[PDB]
Amino acid sequence: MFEIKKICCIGAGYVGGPTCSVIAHMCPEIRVTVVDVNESRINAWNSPTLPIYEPGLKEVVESCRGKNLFFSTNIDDAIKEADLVFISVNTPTKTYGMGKGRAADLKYIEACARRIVQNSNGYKIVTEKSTVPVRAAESIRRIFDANTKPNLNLQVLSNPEFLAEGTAIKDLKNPDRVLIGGDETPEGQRAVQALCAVYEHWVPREKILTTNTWSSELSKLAANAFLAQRISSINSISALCEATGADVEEVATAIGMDQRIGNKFLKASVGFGGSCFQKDVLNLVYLCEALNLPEVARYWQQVIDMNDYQRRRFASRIIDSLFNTVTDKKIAILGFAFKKDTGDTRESSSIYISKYLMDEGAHLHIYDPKVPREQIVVDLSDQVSRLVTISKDPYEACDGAHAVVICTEWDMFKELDYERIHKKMLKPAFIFDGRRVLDGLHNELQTIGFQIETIGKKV
Amino acid sequence: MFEIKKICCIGAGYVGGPTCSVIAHMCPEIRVTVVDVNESRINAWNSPTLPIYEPGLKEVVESCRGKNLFFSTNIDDAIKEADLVFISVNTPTKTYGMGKGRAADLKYIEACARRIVQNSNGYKIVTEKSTVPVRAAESIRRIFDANTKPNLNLQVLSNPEFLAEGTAIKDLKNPDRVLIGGDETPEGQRAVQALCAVYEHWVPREKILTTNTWSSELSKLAANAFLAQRISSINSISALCEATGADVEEVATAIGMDQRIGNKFLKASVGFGGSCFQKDVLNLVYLCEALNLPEVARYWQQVIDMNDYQRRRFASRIIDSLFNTVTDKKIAILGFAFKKDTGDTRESSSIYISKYLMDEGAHLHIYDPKVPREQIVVDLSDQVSRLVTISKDPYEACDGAHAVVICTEWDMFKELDYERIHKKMLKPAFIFDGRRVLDGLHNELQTIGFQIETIGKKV
Amino acid sequence: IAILGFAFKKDTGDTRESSSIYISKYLMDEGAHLHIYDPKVPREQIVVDLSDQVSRLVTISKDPYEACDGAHAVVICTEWDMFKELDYERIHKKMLKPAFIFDGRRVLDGLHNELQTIGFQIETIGKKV
Ligand SMILES: NC(=O)C1=CN([C@@H]2O[C@H](COP(=O)(O)OP(=O)(O)OC[C@H]3O[C@@H](n4cnc5c(N)ncnc54)[C@H](O)[C@@H]3O)[C@@H](O)[C@H]2O)C=CC1
Ligand SMILES: NC(=O)C1=CN([C@@H]2O[C@H](COP(=O)(O)OP(=O)(O)OC[C@H]3O[C@@H](n4cnc5c(N)ncnc54)[C@H](O)[C@@H]3O)[C@@H](O)[C@H]2O)C=CC1
Ligand SMILES: O=c1ccn([C@@H]2O[C@H](COP(=O)(O)OP(=O)(O)O[C@H]3OC[C@@H](O)[C@H](O)[C@H]3O)[C@@H](O)[C@H]2O)c(=O)[nH]1
Ligand SMILES: O=c1ccn([C@@H]2O[C@H](COP(=O)(O)OP(=O)(O)O[C@H]3OC[C@@H](O)[C@H](O)[C@H]3O)[C@@H](O)[C@H]2O)c(=O)[nH]1
Repeated sequence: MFEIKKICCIGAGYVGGPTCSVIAHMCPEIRVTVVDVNESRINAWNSPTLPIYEPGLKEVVESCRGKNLFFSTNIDDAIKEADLVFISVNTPTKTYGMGKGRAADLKYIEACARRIVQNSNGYKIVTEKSTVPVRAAESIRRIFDANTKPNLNLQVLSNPEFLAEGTAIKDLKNPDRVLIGGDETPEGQRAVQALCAVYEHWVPREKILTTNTWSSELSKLAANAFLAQRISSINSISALCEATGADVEEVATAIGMDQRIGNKFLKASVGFGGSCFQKDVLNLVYLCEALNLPEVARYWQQVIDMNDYQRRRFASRIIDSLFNTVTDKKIAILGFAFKKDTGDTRESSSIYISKYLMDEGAHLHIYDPKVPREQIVVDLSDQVSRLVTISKDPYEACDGAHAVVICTEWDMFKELDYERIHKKMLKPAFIFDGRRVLDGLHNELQTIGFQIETIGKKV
Repeated sequence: MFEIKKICCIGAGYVGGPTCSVIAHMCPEIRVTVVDVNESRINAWNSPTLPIYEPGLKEVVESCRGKNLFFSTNIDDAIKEADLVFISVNTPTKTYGMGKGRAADLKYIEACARRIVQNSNGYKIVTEKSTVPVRAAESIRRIFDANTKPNLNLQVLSNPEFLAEGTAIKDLKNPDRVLIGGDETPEGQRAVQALCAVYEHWVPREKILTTNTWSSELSKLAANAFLAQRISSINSISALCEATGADVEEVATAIGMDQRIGNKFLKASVGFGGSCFQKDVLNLVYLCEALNLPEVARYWQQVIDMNDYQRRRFASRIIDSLFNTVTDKKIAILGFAFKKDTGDTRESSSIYISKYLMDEGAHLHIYDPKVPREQIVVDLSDQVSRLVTISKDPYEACDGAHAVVICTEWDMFKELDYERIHKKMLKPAFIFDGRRVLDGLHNELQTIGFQIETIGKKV
Repeated sequence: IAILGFAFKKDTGDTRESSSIYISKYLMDEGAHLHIYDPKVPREQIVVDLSDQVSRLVTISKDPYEACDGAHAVVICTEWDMFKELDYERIHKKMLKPAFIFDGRRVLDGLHNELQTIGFQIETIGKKV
């Protein structure tokens, strides 16, 4: 019966932007307009310097911008003439009220739903696409159900996004699965079927899963948690390794070869970050508490607690090696993004390690090859003026530093000329490898004269 | 240049038996003698009725018993003339003292190590092969180090077993990996190398991992924990599903298609059993406490707690549907083994569900197509005489039963003639599917007139 | 396991609150077969002090050498001067290996190398580990 010719996506961020760019590149006969309230963000999408760093994104966007892909601040007209409307906005964590610091704030999703009613007539498909959807489908539906025009027929779908930042293009093109939730009604099926059509342009039919909206959202919450759990589990083992002279990377390989366990996501680290994982577990915990499932609640909470412990442990290892005093000591922080190949800092372990060292009065010199320097400044908030310097390049940061702390797995960090760094560092020269990037360069670094300490090997 | 011609394995159980049988079948030029103190177990190994049920085991044993595979009670002479000695004995959980209910008792491992010293001269390789090795290598080594003859040279290796009961043959032949731990010394490497040689007869060289003994044992502890954790995680989700009208199997598929998560071991169930998992986690927890890592300890403990909760919940679901009273009510228990395709009941969720129902005064009629009936009796201990009947076949068990409770995923349970059962059950007729075996037969069973309740779903 | 010394200090027969009672009970909860020697504590007192579980695990030794015969470890709880004197080569020959001495009183200070030469694994309060 129905074919999607015009698509509108509200929210031009790390989800909405790339996911739409790819849709446009795969569906040249579809008009894709991505809208936002943030003007300078949209402007940047239209510039040759994109607002987010993501490998292969400049290439995908340029290939079809001004053709079938558009970025505009004109939300109203895009919703008005669109067949499908994506909601890909952020649901920040509530800072006050019940759920403070824990439950997600649906205020922006709601604002979108309202603004869609006000600007729509006829048939439209409204699809919620977030990285961690929390009761989102249901809250849109209740706004639509109450603000009913005649001849207005709005279908609500859930379509969670599985992309991982830094590899968004690769992931969007060859996704592991696509998950679409819709109502179990005649009208619901037709809307689901229509969205599959979009995806079927480049995704195999048996890689597309269709279900009801709630089962869809729950799947994503759980999926995210399982992922987060693996990192926390291996990090836990990393503490055990340091305590008993084993090596987590080795133990990891051995764990990983069980085809029932899989060998991905066992890379122990200073702790997981990003806007997905921590927020997702917290919401799952909160949900369980509200449903009167305290046993489940406290089970998943452990993922967060382990992660917190992982960070705090690594921090006090640095503070220890410096004889529990770092007042007016130059420390280099290499890497601020929550992972490699992005500029995103949301929830980066870097932020936390940094703050711990700041509470010790360390003079921090921070370098990251892609994170905007204003962003580093915002993230560490006064006390910032006295202690923080954003370095132009890594060598400035390490010049006269007592210690070098690696927090993000940027490939460029294996490359640095380490003899040069050692010459101009204060002795004893410490490298703290929170990412396991300097594995294999181990002897060399000791030969040069480094005292070299890494996560999950030899406390 | 060393070559292993004679092998002796102390312990002829679910580990030692099958793992040696397969060694003999793959290495026809090696003499493999499996010894035990239990006489009627050895006798049964030599009979046409083997002491343990395991698919394909009869075929493997018969093909090379008397030719190169021997089962004998004569421990002393087997040790005396062997090049390699396996220790594959049980380490039961301490019932008293520090570690009560938690830490493993190394008493039998020690008895073996002593008995080996007393019966050995020259060069021998001693290899510890257990399903969950706890400080086993180290304890053997301290006995050998102190009881030193001249010309006696005993090498200690760790070689954890990854097989899963019910698929031991398939697993032993195509293992995911083989893990060997030996000392990082000239003498150590030679012994490790010698053991690889045995395995290289049928296992690709790049599927064999070599390391130090401790790193090896820790790997197995961790690996086992990760496995157990998946089951508990999905089980936790199953409670969430039941509370919100989603379906865990569906959710599971969606989680499972993430190639980073893998799709194995997401089969929600009434709770994991067997002699590996619970015992492994407890020892890991205990080890962490002792190493002053409480944060890690309490992280892994959650796996056990969730599992306990999973069982308790399912139990009181049955008691609930029967209006909180089961005094003098006939309930059929289908399945008693901890999993399908074995006779083993060690830690079977069936034991626990059964006891919960016994404390309610239920008359239980238990059927399992492979569990010896004496074993069921031992496992439920007096109160047994008054309440328990071991049924000859499933239909006896369901005759006049208020409810049928499925605890083990035996394939034969989908086959049963369910109209027949429903005719002779008291109404309302309840089926409780703790294994998800009756998925797909859902309407049929409702048509027939069953009230059908299953894990991860709601009525 | 051999327990040498049961009196709460040397040169008395008094056991009231002796650390020996406590060490012994901890080792009993582990199911150790205890052979207890004290040159001045009435045998009956030892029996009262460890209270059934006593019958199965406790033996009051006539002299120290009986106690250490076939023992895995020797535990010294009371600073009786006579304990420095014992013929330790004799004890080690008839102990199960590895032979442990646990010096809870610091009486074997100075005899340290000798005991290691003989082949003991020797651990004491306040040293090493
Ligand atoms: N914002 C936060 O602090 C957090 C958000 N999350 C979640 O994780 C996922 C990440 O999504 P991103 O694309 O990375 O977020 P984002 O913040 O990078 O991009 C969202 C864009 O939506 C725009 N927007 C918000 N409300 C709007 C409205 N009412 N009308 C028009 N535009 C609007 C914002 O201005 C922003 O440019 C989200 O889908 C959300 O589920 C999780 C934790 C924290
Ligand atoms: N038995 C229990 O209750 C528990 C055992 N475990 C663990 O499960 C793992 C799997 O091993 P299985 O083959 O399933 O156990 P098993 O008990 O089925 O086989 C071990 C065999 O070793 C024999 N044996 C024991 N001590 C011996 C000795 N000192 N000398 C000679 N023979 C001796 C026993 O007679 C027994 O038949 C074990 O390696 C152990 O780590 C964990 C928790 C509980
Ligand atoms: O093995 C690992 C993997 C990841 N991490 C760290 O944990 C964080 C997780 O980042 P991811 O690589 O999972 O990617 P993202 O956080 O950008 O996206 C993640 O949530 C959004 C979902 O769409 C993706 O399915 C999920 O992977 C990063 O800091 C990463 O470096 C580890 O410390 N160890
Ligand atoms: O999805 C699952 C998988 C497994 N399980 C349960 O977990 C228990 C053990 O299952 P397994 O397949 O692991 O059988 P085992 O316990 O004998 O083997 C396990 O322990 C020993 C190790 O060598 C093996 O690698 C490990 O699989 C059973 O109760 C099984 O039903 C689930 O409940 N759900």
